[PDB]
Amino acid sequence: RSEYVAPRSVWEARLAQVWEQVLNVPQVGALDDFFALGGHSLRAMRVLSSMHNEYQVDIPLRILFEKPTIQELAAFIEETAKGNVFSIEPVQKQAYYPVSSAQKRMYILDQFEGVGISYNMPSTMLIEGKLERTRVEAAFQRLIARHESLRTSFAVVNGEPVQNIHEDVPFALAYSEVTEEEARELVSSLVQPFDLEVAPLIRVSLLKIGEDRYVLFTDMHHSISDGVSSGILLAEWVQLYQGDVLPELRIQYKDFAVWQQEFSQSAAFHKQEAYWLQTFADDIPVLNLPTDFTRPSTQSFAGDQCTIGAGKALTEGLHQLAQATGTTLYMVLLAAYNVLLAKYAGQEDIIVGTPITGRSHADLEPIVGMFVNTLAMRNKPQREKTFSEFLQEVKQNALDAYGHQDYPFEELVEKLAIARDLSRNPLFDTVFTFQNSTEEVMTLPECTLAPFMTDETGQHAKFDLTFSATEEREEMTIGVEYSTSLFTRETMERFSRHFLTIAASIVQNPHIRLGEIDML
Ligand code: NA
Repeated sequence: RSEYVAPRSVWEARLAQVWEQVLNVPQVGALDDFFALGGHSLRAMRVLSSMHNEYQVDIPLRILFEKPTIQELAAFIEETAKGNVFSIEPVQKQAYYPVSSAQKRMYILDQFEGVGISYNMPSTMLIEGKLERTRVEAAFQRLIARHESLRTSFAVVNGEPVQNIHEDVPFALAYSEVTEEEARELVSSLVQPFDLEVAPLIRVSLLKIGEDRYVLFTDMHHSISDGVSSGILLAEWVQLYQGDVLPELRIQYKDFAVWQQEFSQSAAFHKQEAYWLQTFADDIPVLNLPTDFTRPSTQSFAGDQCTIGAGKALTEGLHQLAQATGTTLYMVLLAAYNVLLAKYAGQEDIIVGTPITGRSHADLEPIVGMFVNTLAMRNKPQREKTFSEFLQEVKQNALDAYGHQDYPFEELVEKLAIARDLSRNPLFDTVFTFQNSTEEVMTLPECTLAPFMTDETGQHAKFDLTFSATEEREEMTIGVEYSTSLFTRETMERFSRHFLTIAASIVQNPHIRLGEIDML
């Protein structure tokens, strides 16, 4: 046995799963060698067959011999377009391009459902320093030229929303001089709907609030961006303002969108789908959290947030527990979150929404566009299970989920029919996320950048609650954004403390049985 390294990519996960089945060996990791694990020619051919059947990827036998470890063979698949239906390559020029599944839903909701400013992505930044307004504008103009998503409009062609990519588009920086307090009210009123027929779907206001003090207001439509894209846009704006040259983009959003449409007709897509249909084939559980107030008959989006630090000692213990069990910190926390919900809800079958970046290939990482996907993660925190074995179930289901991530959540919801309810969300009523901090000031040559308004969107709650773990450098912090119509601050602060008690207990003794975990 090689040292265990847990799968780090979608292809490492997919391959490892296949090797485990074919070889009948558990816990195959990135450094494991097929032939060291006991495979020979017969079972190598079975691995090739299995990857063809499950993923429509044709791996020559010669390559398995040449690249006998999970990490090498995964790298080969990532770098190979031939006989790989998952490969995203530059597409032939066309008058219009299909929208992605996520774009299609946003378009339809925006146009037929009347979704106001719900798909806006506003941000504000306090800039203290010299700052040249014309250079601000010029950097955005370059960004718009660079990123096709910022030159994309939408039209309906043959009954489908489609992407209309524009050569060049008009853009001007909106400049104003206001009081700081006036800026605070403006920043809210400046959030306004976008006409989806008109590129660019980004707008910028620069507000001079003093001498060397500015607020930069930026907004864009979620159909052409996401959280990761906003980070890219910010970083590249700062670089472009300094006059830096940015690296060329091999692949664009329309390439991904065309691929997704082609992929939808493949045997591989049917297998991606089949996993999810099987997973939710039986009785789909509805989370029964105790609420302080009666659940409204229509969904309420009013939200609030609370945050608490886990402490250095516990954060370190959780890291070591992940290390010790062959899991990620993400998995340990998700596992702990499932037991938290199980105890509050008095249930042993629970679905938690887990957002993923959707950027499962190197080429997708630098693209500005809508990639974020959600996986409905189902687990069964039964009282008799040890946390250790439950955590392994969470790991296994996570890896399986990541291996079948190329099925749009939009398709799953429609394909499963409905057990819907307007007072709650499809498949899951809570979301779990885990992040690694991010800088309060990244700075410019003559300026300093920082937040202006209280940041993020914690006042709006799409789900009953969203549980967020953030590794802040000196500790992991636990954030809960919750529906004001359902929970008091007191209840949610206690909910958070109970998570930390569960976390402490499982670090103390990972083999404790779920029912024996004294949460209080
Ligand atoms: Na697996």
